[PDB]
Amino acid sequence: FTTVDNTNLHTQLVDMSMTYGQQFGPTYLDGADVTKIKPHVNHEGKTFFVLPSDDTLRSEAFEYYHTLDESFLGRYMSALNHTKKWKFPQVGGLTSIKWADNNCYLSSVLLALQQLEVKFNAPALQEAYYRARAGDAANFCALILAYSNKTVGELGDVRETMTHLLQHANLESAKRVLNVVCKHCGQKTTTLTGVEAVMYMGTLSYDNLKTGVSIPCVCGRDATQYLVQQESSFVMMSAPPAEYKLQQGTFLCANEYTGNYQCGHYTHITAKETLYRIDGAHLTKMSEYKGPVTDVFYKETSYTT
Ligand SMILES: C[C@H](c1cccc2ccccc12)N1CCC(C(=O)NCc2ccc(F)cc2)CC1
Ligand SMILES: [Zn+2]
Repeated sequence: FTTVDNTNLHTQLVDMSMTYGQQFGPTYLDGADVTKIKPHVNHEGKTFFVLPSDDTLRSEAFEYYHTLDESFLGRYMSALNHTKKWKFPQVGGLTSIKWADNNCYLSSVLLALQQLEVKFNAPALQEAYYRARAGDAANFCALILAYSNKTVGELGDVRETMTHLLQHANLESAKRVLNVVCKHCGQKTTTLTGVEAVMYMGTLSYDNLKTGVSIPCVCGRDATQYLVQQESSFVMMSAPPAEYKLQQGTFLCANEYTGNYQCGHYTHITAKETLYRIDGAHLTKMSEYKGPVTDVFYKETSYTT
């Protein structure tokens, strides 16, 4: 029994002589890489993981994971070896992660997804996510790491991570139209789809984007950008961390980042009855917040001006 998706098993008969690596190529088993080891006296009838050695495992790996990256399953396994050892407490109603291995940023990603009307197209993601929502999150965390080419123990950036993951999200009907202006110039309409329809870097305030947001121009004096139309279930506003005040009823959730670029700490802020700050296993409550915020999520259905 080999498998690359844990859904389709492929019965195989083993030889005393060689190691799995010999007969199967790169191999695994319950995380325990068993590539260069031989058959047992007990656990035959075992399901093994394997590299798409052949046209059919390749095809099943792709349909499940929606990736052609030959290194993916290996990196995924390695991460799973650590994440399956993580704790995943329910905090303010949501699955979150006990701090370990600089998993901060994954903790914020996971808490924020649980609040967005979002679906994944890769079956591995859809499934792993459903289980994470029920508090079984190791696979899902290890998939996040693998899909964004990070390893356990690195600190990571939440915005970059969402970038990789939302590429695998159902954005197929998301649309964003922005008007651009230059009062020593004319007026340019732009339409954005996929990830950039929901993800904006340059201000934390969705209103600001509605009423116009500025930056140094390309002809003499500054140019403006404003939102003429939005279609999606949410939007994510990001900016380098800056002192910013979050009020109840104004936003859905947010991330704070304290530190510098190289090293620092994320916590997650969500507004229910009141504002909550989730710091892995830890929860605190507050009526209002002013701190270094870097991502703010807003709820949406259809906006037009
Ligand atoms: C939110 C924050 C951020 C985003 C954009 C601009 C920023 C400017 C200053 C400080 C943080 C900024 N992020 C910056 C990168 C952080 C990170 O992954 N650090 C690990 C690392 C370690 C060594 C490096 F040389 C560079 C990065 C994770 C979060
Ligand atoms: Zn101009």
